[PDB]
Amino acid sequence: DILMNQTPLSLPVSLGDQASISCRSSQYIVHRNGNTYLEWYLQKPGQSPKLLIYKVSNRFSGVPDRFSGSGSGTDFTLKISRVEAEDLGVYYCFQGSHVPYTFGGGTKLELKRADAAPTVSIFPPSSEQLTSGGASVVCFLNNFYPKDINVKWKIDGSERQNGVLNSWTDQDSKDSTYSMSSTLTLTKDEYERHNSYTCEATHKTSTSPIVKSFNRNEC
Amino acid sequence: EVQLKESGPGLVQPSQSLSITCTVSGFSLTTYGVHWVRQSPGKGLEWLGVIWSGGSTDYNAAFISRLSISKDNSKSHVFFKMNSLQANDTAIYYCARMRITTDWFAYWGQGTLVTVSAAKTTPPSVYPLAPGSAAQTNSMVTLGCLVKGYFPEPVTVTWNSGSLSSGVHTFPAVLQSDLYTLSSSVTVPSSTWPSETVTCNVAHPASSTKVDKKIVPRD
Ligand SMILES: C=CCO[C@]1(C(=O)O)C[C@@H](O[C@]2(C(=O)O)C[C@@H](O)[C@@H](O)[C@@H]([C@H](O)CO[C@]3(C(=O)O)C[C@@H](O)[C@@H](O)[C@@H]([C@H](O)CO)O3)O2)[C@@H](O)[C@@H]([C@H](O)CO)O1
Ligand SMILES: *[C@@H]1O[C@H](CO)[C@@H](O)[C@H](O)[C@H]1NC(C)=O
Ligand SMILES: [K+]
Repeated sequence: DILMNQTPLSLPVSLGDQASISCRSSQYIVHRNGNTYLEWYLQKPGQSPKLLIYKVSNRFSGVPDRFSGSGSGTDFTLKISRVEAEDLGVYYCFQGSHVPYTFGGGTKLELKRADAAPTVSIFPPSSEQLTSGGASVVCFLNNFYPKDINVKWKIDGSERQNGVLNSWTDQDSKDSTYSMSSTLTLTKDEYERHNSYTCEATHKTSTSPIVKSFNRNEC
Repeated sequence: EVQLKESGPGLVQPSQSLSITCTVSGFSLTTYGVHWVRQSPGKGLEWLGVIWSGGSTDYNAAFISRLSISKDNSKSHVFFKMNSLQANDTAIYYCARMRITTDWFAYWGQGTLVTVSAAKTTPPSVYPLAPGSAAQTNSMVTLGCLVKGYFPEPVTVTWNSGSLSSGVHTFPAVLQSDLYTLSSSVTVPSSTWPSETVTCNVAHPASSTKVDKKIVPRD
């Protein structure tokens, strides 16, 4: 199959910046009929992808001038000249020359902002949940930038890897930050075998991790 | 005006088949091919196959053994059927006209979210998330609701009937066991809570569940 490699994975930008997205094919993508079926799609959250550029360089119906494509051989590029708010989303490249047709991995176009540390909050299991036999310890890591972040659970001094599930938000409409939850789920019985519970966040902003915790002795 | 309308199930049992109808308006199926594509967090966008104007087909060979695309030119319907679905076939499925040459009918259907699961409909538990007794105070205060063990998606969550629209992060659902779990955080003035009531409203229409859960401080 033809491999389609997009770069960068993620591209931060300010409203008014110019942007350049790359797509590289593992082979030549000229159809038997002579046409080069390299296409560029933009997708917003919760919407279907929409065609921007077809046959390498041609703009689709209602695509602004600021969008343009070029390329040949194994090398293709999409450039935006002055990014506007409506341009933010995930960009994909597609080849329809050689069956099976294939997509690139996507490039996310997101809005730049100043750095922010996560606001970390730890929550013990409710008494209601314990009655039901389960114990979910929840940690929120809210409003941080950039996206990259690491979360670590410790129980009575020891890192705990199993039982941890994480969920991430998209970039916030109002402030442009992200937010994450990390949830450690245990049985009631194992929850009550331990005393100290710690959620640890390590982020670009600090060389020290941010550590929130509680003790069951006090619960 | 050009529309590709998708219809079919959003839920398929493991080992069963997925059928989708794509009802096309705005161009002729006897002039233009219609493609089928899916999107999953494991594999991103994947092209599955195509039915050309004459009824000949091309399939992605990773699916050829269980995939069939046919059509009815007179009704303007394209039919997708995939057999023997497994958990990792959970994805958004699309019909679409893409890889265009001469025409401007490049449009995608609205997408059909297909979940492959043997799970039974199941209402959520709604656990309130309040700070541990110890300690812990500074402005603002972050609270939450844990909405655990439901099926299928979705649930909605608002706070104080939507009064606290701002300062809320409701995270994407993750699977634990065969059921869904998510949480919503809300951040509101330290002076307000608990002097001021904060209640999360959770809805799971599939089970006719509506639950308000007040966040009591713990002692
Ligand atoms: C009845 C027509 C015979 O052609 C087909 C069929 O329609 O069933 C398709 C044909 O596939 C190929 C080919 O020429 O071998 C290759 C394939 O990759 C495509 O390029 C198709 C068509 O050319 C695509 O048609 C369209 C499109 O759907 O995008 C629409 C057309 O109106 C036109 O705009 C063209 C464009 O100008 C040229 O691409 O695009 O052609 C092949 O499967 C034969 C089969 O050999 C018959 O036994 O059937
Ligand atoms: C998908 O799922 C099945 C699970 O039984 C597995 O056999 C197969 O390796 C998986 N392949 C892909 C491409 O997801
Ligand atoms: K025709």
